[PDB]
Amino acid sequence: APQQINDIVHRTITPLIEQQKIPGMAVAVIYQGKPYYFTWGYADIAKKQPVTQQTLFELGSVSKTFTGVLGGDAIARGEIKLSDPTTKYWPELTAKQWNGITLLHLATYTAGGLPLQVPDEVKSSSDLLRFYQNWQPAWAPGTQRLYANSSIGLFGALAVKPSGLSFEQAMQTRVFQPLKLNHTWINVPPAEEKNYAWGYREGKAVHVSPGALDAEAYGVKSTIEDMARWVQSNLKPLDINEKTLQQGIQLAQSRYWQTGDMYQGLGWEMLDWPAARPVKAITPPTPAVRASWVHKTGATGGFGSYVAFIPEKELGIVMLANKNYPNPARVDAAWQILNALQ
Repeated sequence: APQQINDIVHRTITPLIEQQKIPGMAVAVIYQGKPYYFTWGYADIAKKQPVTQQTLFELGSVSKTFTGVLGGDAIARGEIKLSDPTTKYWPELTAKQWNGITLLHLATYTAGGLPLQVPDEVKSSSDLLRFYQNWQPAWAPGTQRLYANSSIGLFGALAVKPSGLSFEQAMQTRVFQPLKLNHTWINVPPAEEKNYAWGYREGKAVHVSPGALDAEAYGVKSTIEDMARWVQSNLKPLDINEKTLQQGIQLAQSRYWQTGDMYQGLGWEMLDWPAARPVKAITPPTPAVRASWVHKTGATGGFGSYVAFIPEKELGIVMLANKNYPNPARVDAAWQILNALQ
């Protein structure tokens, strides 16, 4: 790799790994459309397995960018519309609070305060229906943003109903395969277990536990190579052959709401380049802006991830670690690296 990239990355990440006591890490920098990989440490401390370009990390909430793009693809296929009421896809949602709550609200966390997590008690299909029927919003839809897994998670489950495919099957078929993300999974197959890093929480090895709507909100596991590919796809959707996927990617980066300096897309969040929050509606949504800092932070009990890219510079970065460490430290490192190469 160019010495400039090699230098800025190592000088930035080595100290980071030291200060945060991160067991293992993988980083990919996309510079002018080409990826450069870097790895440090262990994927498995006890078995002394090193982190490699083939190691699988839990992406946590970064998984929402996939859900957002799959949703955008379904819109491009004409299978759903973001302006559609939630009940059009789940007739059983008869409780009055759902009137006026659309797929856009679910996808962008503006439904009126859906909770961050789906309760652990919710297992079956009926348990989930009950959870949403009994939920009482604190606000009218489209007025406040409250980041939530139960919100985008529902959007994901409903967005694939018309296709008749399960969520995982729709993701594999419409997103993973076409983009050649052959090492990205919702459920890690026994064949890939040798590459599945352990997460570490308080020194204990851990893997994300199963939960309702986990696939849609925080369940994708991927390698640094596939994530770099995911970033290249999102940097240049126009280079994607599948028409609906190309549009779906563009749709996920459109600006639907503004809260301060941040704009909410579908999964992705953006800021111009270079916690209940009231939001201003962008009417109509602004189509993906090239001069943006597009990003998403993610975590699980044992992992921490970050993705950020700047379309107009053909520049991007992906950071995957098997320790959930402070978001500001992630963003700080990412900014040092991209600013330097910017």
